[PDB]
Amino acid sequence: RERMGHIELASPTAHIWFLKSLPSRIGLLLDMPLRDIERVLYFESYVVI
Amino acid sequence: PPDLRPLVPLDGGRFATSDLNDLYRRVINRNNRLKRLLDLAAPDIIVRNEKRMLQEAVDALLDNGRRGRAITGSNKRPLKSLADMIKGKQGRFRQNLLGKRVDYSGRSVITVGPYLRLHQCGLPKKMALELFKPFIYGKLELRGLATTIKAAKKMVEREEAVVWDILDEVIREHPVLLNRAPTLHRLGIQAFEPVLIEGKAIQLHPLVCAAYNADFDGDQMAVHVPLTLEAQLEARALMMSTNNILSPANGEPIIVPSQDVVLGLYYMTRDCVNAKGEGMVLTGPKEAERLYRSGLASLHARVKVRITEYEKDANGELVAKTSLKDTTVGRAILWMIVPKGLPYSIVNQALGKKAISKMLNTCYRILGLKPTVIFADQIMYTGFAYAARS
Amino acid sequence: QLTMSSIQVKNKGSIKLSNVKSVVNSSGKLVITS
Amino acid sequence: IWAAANDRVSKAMMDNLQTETVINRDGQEEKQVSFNSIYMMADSGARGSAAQIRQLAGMRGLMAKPDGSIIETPITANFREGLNVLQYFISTHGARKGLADTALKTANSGYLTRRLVDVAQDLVVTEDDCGTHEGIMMTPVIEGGDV
Amino acid sequence: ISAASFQETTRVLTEAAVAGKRDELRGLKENVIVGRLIPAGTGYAYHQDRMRRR
Amino acid sequence: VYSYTEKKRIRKDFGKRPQVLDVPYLLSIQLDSFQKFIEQDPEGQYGLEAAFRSVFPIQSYSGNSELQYVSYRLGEPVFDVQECQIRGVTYSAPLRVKLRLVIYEREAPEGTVKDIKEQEVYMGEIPLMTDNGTFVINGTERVIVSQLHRSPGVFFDSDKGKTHSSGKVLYNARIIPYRGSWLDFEFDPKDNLFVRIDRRRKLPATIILRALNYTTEQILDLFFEKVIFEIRDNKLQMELVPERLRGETASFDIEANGKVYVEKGRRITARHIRQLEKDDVKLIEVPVEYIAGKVVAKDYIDESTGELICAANMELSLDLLAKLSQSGHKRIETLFTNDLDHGPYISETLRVDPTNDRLSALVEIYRMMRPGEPPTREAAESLFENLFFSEDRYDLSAVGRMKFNRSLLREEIEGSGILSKDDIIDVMKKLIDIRNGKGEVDDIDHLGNRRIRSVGEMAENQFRVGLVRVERAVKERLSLGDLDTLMPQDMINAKPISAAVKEFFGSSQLSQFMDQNNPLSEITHKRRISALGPGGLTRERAGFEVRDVHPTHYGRVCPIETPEGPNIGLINSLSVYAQTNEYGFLETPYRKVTDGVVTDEIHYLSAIEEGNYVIAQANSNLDEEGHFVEDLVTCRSKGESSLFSRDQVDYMDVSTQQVVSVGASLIPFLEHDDANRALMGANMQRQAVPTLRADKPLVGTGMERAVAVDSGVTAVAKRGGVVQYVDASRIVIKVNEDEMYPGEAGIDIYNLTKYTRSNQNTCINQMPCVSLGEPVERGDVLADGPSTDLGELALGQNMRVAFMPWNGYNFEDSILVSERVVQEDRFTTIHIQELACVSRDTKLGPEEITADIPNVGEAALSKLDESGIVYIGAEVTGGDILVGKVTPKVKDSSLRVPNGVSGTVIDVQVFTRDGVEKDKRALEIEEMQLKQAKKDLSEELQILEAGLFSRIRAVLVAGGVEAEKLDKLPRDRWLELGLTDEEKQNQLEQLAEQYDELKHEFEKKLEAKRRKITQGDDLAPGVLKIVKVYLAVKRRIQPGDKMAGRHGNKGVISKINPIEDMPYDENGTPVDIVLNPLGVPSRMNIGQILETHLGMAAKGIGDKINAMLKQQQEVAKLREFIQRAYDLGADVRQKVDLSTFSDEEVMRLAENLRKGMPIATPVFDGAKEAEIKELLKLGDLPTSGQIRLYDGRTGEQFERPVTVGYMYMLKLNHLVDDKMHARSTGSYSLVTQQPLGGKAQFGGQRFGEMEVWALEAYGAAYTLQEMLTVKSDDVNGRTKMYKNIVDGNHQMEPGMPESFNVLLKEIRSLGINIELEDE
DNA sequence: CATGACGGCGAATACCC
RNA sequence: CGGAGAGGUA
DNA sequence: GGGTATTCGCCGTGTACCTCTCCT
Ligand SMILES: [Mg+2]
Repeated sequence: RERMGHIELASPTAHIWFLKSLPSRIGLLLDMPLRDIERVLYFESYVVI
Repeated sequence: PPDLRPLVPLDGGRFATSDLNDLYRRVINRNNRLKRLLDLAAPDIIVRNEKRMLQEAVDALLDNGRRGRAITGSNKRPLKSLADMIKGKQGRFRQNLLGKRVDYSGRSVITVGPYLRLHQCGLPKKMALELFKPFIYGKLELRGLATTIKAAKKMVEREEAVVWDILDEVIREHPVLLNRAPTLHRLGIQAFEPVLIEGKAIQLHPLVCAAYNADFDGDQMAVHVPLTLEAQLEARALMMSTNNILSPANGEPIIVPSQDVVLGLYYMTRDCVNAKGEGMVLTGPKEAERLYRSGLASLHARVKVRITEYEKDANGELVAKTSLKDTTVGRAILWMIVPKGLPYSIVNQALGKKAISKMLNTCYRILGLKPTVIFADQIMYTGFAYAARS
Repeated sequence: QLTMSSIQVKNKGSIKLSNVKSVVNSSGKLVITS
Repeated sequence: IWAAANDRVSKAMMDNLQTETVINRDGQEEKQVSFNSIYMMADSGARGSAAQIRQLAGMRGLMAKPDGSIIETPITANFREGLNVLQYFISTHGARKGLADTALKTANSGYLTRRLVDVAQDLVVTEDDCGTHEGIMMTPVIEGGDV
Repeated sequence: ISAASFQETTRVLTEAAVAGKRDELRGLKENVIVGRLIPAGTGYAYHQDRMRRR
Repeated sequence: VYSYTEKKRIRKDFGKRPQVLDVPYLLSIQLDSFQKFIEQDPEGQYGLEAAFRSVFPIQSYSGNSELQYVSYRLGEPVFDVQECQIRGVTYSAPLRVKLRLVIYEREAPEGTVKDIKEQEVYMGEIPLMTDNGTFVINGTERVIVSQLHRSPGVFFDSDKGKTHSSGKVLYNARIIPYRGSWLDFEFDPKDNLFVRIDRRRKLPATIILRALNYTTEQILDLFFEKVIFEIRDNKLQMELVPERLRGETASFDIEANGKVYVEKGRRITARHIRQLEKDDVKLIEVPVEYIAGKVVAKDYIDESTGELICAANMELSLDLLAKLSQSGHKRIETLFTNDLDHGPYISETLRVDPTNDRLSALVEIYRMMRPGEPPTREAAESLFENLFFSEDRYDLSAVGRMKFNRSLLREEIEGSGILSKDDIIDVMKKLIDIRNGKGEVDDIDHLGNRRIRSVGEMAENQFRVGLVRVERAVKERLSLGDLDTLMPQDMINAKPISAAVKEFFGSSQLSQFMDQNNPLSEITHKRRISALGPGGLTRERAGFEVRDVHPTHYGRVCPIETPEGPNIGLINSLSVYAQTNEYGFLETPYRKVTDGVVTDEIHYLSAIEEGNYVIAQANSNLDEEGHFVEDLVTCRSKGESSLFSRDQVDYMDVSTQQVVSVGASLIPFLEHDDANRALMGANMQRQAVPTLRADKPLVGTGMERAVAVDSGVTAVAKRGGVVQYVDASRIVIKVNEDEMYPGEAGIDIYNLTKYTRSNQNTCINQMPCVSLGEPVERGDVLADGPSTDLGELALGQNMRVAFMPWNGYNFEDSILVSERVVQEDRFTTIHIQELACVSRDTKLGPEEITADIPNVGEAALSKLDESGIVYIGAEVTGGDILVGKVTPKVKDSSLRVPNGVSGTVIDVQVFTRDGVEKDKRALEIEEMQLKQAKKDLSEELQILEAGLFSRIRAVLVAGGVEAEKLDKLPRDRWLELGLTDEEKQNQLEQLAEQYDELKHEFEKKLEAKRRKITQGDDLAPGVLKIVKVYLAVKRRIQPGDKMAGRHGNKGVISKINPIEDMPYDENGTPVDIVLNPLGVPSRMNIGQILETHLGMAAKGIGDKINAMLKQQQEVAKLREFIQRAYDLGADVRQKVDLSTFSDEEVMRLAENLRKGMPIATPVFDGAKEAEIKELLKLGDLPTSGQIRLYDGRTGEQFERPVTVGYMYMLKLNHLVDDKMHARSTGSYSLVTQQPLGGKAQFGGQRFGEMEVWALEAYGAAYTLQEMLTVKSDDVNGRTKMYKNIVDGNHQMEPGMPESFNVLLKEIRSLGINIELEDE
């Protein structure tokens, strides 16, 4: 009950707390609208990195 | 860690839904399938679909339902995620940190104990035997009546007379905390000296009932045992009912008599126009009590009584003044329980709830806590007795 | 325990006024301009 | 009109209930405070009020619809005489309203108490005297004629 | 800790994690949660010692 | 006239109003609802037949193959109710449905069938309702509570402001189908109609109209009236009807026959309009700029250019109108528009409306229904067709269509189940004209808008859900399966239907564990109506208005009986005479008043129709001819009460108990009790525990007999006859000759339930109330049930009670109880608990049940048998072993008696898995069961044989008398001897044929019964053996137990006073219970006082009769006194003539009355105070009801008279034995090491947030710390604290609580770094 | 799938320059 | 021995 | 380019205790 594990992720995944908990931390930091980041995050749009 | 998300067995051979391991299972499955569809390579559309559903699995595991629909288990009930572990009424903070279940605790239906003193409660001896059990074990080994823990446990289970003597010795001056839900203010928990009683119900002192907002139509109270010396002394010095006569909200007394006591004092202090024994002249309250008990004078008879009252001077000593008072037999009888230092006029009237509360407040302001507690107990006893006699 | 055109003095005493401006009146009875 | 009638009935009932007549030692008939049991219970303050006694022995009076409007015809009966079906059904509106009010307001009261406890949980008396010369000016609370 | 235990645990914890907030065990709720003596009443003097030694 | 059984004990009735309508069968709702469900309905309107016809036939995607339903039948249940309860299985019948598989010819003209397969298919088990309206699910008795839900149809509502700005009311309409999507229309703050399908994003309403293939011109025609501007040469003269111009100011000098009537600047009034009755001016010139604020209503084009000049719903501007006029257009369409009653909401919505044709509207609707999924024309058309226009996906029920048409003032009740274009258009029109101040919104809480679904309807709905789940699979099995020679059973799978039905009957919110404390609790549970459940409300969210007593609740819903707390106003009780109509709406009966005469014709009126009549109150005096004696009777008209003349009156209430429920109707002097305390008393009557001896209430209402009979807890004579045999377990009735059918023995056997536990572990015991040879009539009570006394509901005991304070022992509702009450076992109750010992398979080996248990002495195993199972009748106490079980590790897993549960073993049951060697205890139990079953098929056979022998004797001495052959020739020879037939034995050939059939019935099923007894009953997987032990305990009354009357007067016993200490009267008789007077005034439950007085009077009568019984007085004197007692009253309806009684009947009645004469006082037609004082005089008791009491302790007189009488007290199921609990240490939870919760788990008390706040307010820091750490999840701290306490060292060493570590780990798991710092 | 809760508040959206 | 539903007491 | 009014999604909604069934 004290030892934790880890899960290696094949792809980077966005933490839900820092995205949807208003105000969006990713949205505020990148100055993008939440809808835009969501479309990109849930695979509806592209971002010109 | 897995021991923080265990599997509860049902019907011996099978497990229910842990509701948290399922989300971990989904995340692991989706991650592995994504990684494998990244090795063999695939059309980018299905790769992106797998990446998206891995994202959905992770964001459901962290906070299920925050974005999109809430993933549902075997029943229609939403899955309870990691964020749900720590938030809300059932979350970790409010359910296990700000409040928790405790040992050395019990609960039972409360009944009235009209014979109790203000600092005492009536506690079932079975309940006390269960509650104070480690103390019983310690004392049994202390006089060598049980060599080992097992022998003491068997002795307590048999309920031998010597075990009841141990129980008598342990709780002599060890207070217990009585609580009634809801605990709206601090007087909802008070400390009392337990008195072993044969029944299964807890006996509560009448005067503290208003503090608990408690009555005897089905109410139940919880009892807790302060373990350490510091807790016992906090119970005696801070939470004991004798220290809680005043209200912290407004400073008014909160042990004020009500119902039967108020009715008894009012009836005994009422006067009648042609009551038996009217016009008598009495040497004092004792003669009034003798006349009432022998049936030679009515309780409401208007008489003249020699009353000796006491008043604090500037130095603070009690100067005595003796004079003939035009009063009733009942008022003279009630005067006997009044502590020295109060004017006789405080009882020389029909005494209602307001008047009785003013009497208690005056006693507290003039004479302090101890005379006030004694006077409150005497008032309760007298009120019950004369309400019964009325 | 919780739920859910003129002024006439009723007692005997002097009357004081604060934040007041007094001026001439037609009937001699003061009108408040403050 | 019905409120005035209720007041008259209440006054008559209380005047008849609060006094009894007694013969003096001189054979004269004298008035005194009544020894009626219910009057003693109310007067002592042990249990009951004038309003409840009025329902017991006067008239229950005007009732209100669930929307809050007062029903035109009051309950002229009292609990000693006994209500009829219509009067009892009318009174059930207020009884249900009060019970539901209590049941639903207890939660709001608990929520307010929790919020107050949190906002004030950390405040503790930590000093004997900070020496400040400021303060609030206390005066009696005055609203119209009464203080 | 107090704000998270009160309401809006997700938002409060997001604020604290992003800001990197440091919480002094100074109030009653904080010491109750970590099972320490409260800085009031009989424990008050205790915390005073804990302050003076530090 | 009274029957012989009624003569036993006649309750004196003080009721004065004649009874016109009998109280109906109190369980009619449940039985009728389920009967509708299961019985064959040829019409197919309702039930399983309707559920099949609504889904069948199922057709393939191609349609080449199909299934046709023919019929259904319900088979015989495998087990009856008792075996289902014993074995823990559902009492259900197999559903067997006749199906037909139609394969159609290929390359045929049309629908020709090549082959049809006729088969019978099993579609699962349908749980069956028992005789008393219950269900047996998994062996547990459950009640399906009826649900009060919004009726299907159209409902118009508004939010009175309180949404936006100030005072802006937004009207809306909701079409609620019984099945399908919900169609809503609403007004925005900008007065634009918007449409919402299924609470989705709001769209402009016009889209729906476009989706219905309505163009802009058609829409404007539908929702506006065309105004014309008919230009001849110039000046823009305008044709009008006068009624149009009323309401608004005059824009021009209106002219009448060439003479101006009103000039500009003067608003047109009513007199202005009425002056045009003889002034029929049609063409009126108007200013050109007046057209500026107008809207063109049609699409126009120039004659031949092909350039559309304008379209519909366009503002008409000066340039637009002028260049229109230069094109030669004679007239221009316009929309009539006002500001208060003809608002242009449709036109403005058209403006907002982004769609422009049917395709655009369909695409928009599909987009809204399917967010983010690409739209197709065919897909959009199919979705819109399926939304409201397909029978499979949308269904307005019959009640839905009825309510829909009624709300729209359509005179056709019957209609289709799907919406049409006219329906939607009419709904929009009514919403618009409600906005225009022409209609009124509907009342959501009105009982004409809320209907009742019961067990049958909900079972049918769940069955239909399962059936469509089968349909999805069978359609693809028929389409994509290359089927040949296959039978319809192959396609049908009963798993989804069975799953749905079991889910409904075991896990639904309305499938509730039956409250079985007493018969009243069963009746109330079977009669509750719940606003919760699927499609209803939630108790956390329900507001004040839905919880209130609505005026339409009168006579339909009890305004008194409702739960306290969160469920208040959401759970209701059906009224006594209330019933549902064919549409499920609650209706109540009324007497028709014709020509001022109150007739006996009874009409059941629903809430809607009741408000259209003037209905007289029940408390209205009539005469022998039925006319109202008074001239201004109180009546209810439209939800309000006032006074009317008798000719105005249309109806009258049938009874004074019409408004109350059964529990409220059981409260004597209910009209003298405050409604809150009446609610409490009605609720607590259901919590009364049946006592050792059932005791009738001295003061009742007359409803006790109805409750006792209708509850089904008693044995009621099916047919009349004479008691041929009787014993504590069985009654055998010899049926009268006029009630026997041809060829039967005429014997009725009633086997009584003996000492079986209820759902609340109370004792259910039936004991006979008839003697040997007694004559019985149909409907007579043969055996009393729990809490039943001679067929009368007997919830408690009659207690001599004094209202006086006794030294603080009755303080704050406390109750002082005399020790004589304890000695006489007045409130001693039997409680039966079931303990289960399960021997399973573990990884190591099977669990063994045996008497060989390690680490226990032989004394601890003396009560076990050789098998290791406790003997029947053994007296056991806490810790004693009932079933010895060893689990291999062996470890001691034996089932032990719970602590302080000392009781008697009264039953042991053994269930053994197939293939498992049953133990010798199981062998002997099986042998006992076999012997009892053989007796059942013989003793019943012997008694029926006796009845047949009596019948044959009676027939044979009728025309075929042969005295010699009765004794010289035995029975068997008659059956077969070879002789010529005649009238003597031809009739015997039909009556002894049934005798031979009992030779073919009882013996034939003997093998089946043996097979059932010896079969290894199926158990849970891994369960080797189950041993159920039943422990029966006598709970005696003690301090801490909860007592209550019927008036809300509840309390807890504080002391068991010795008899010599209790108050006593001048005759030395002590009282039983002392109650505080102070709880009467503020509570205002005055009935308990009156009952007390009446109770005394009742006892007084008995005290006289008993005296005459001890002095052995003549039957004449007892006749005189009892007649005087029954004749007392102010014109009571009851008439008892003792002259009709025989001397033996009078003596029996006097014997039954010697403990006090029962009194019936109906709830609003009860005994008056003067009648009570008269009865007190008859018993030589004071009229005041107050007597001189003496103090037992001292003998001294109490200074004032004390109200002494008899109150009917109940012991509630809140015993202090079940509630007292304590724990020092014990088990702990897994995730958090805090103690477990609950007495059953030996858990610790929760020290919640508010307790912590109290400790902080005290400053008790160390007490709080020890509660948080060493009394809790501080494992090391708690272990050290225990060791220190054992060592006499009361000092704690607190550490970190484990739950804080759990919180830290959980926050880590969220990818957040939270840690403690250095120091 | 459920379609009977609602008030308060801050971020985002739209309208109006 | 965790969750869900139902009911109940204060 | 800027301010303000409206819309939409999230947050919260009393404590303590007792009984039953059902749940990969
Ligand atoms: Mg209470």
